[PDB]
Amino acid sequence: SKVCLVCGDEASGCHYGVLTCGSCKVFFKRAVEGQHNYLCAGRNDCIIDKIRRKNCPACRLRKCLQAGMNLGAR
Amino acid sequence: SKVCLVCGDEASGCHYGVLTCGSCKVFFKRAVEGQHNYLCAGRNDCIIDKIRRKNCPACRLRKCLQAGMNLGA
DNA sequence: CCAGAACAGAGTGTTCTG
DNA sequence: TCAGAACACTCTGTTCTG
Ligand SMILES: [Zn+2]
Ligand SMILES: [Zn+2]
Ligand SMILES: [Zn+2]
Ligand SMILES: [Zn+2]
Repeated sequence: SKVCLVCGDEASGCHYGVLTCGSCKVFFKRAVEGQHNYLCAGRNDCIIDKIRRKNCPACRLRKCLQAGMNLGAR
Repeated sequence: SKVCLVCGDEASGCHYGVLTCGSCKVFFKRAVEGQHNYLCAGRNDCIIDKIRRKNCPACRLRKCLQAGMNLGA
């Protein structure tokens, strides 16, 4: 059974280039195209799992990017 | 004017014993009375300010309590 | 002035569709 | 196969009332 490379939850398939859960899929699209105040309250090392993924959108987006998510050819 | 001792925002008065903004007032009553599953994603030192106070309710609650907030006062 | 109620929003996560 | 739309919810924050 397949696991999200970002938050560890159960993954539906490959989204924006990366094996991810549905919530990480849509969070990534929204973060890149949106305007948000995202600032880590930590050390930019926050644990991102299902229970805590809402805690630090800044670390979550970082994980999306470092995993290689992208919206396609520029 | 005066600053919230929890998140640093603009303080609306003395709530539950501590100089506090309005958001932190109701966050605290909800946190102490209800049931949540707050879990720190960090090292339990998270920065609590207006920009980030939503990030870590657990660190926020610890900070409210360390400041001396209580539903009795 | 302050506590609690009432009211409203941000951000999130799911179901549905082709 | 995966991307997008759009509703429903959770926690949150502000205005209102006593
Ligand atoms: Zn995920
Ligand atoms: Zn973080
Ligand atoms: Zn505050
Ligand atoms: Zn924390």
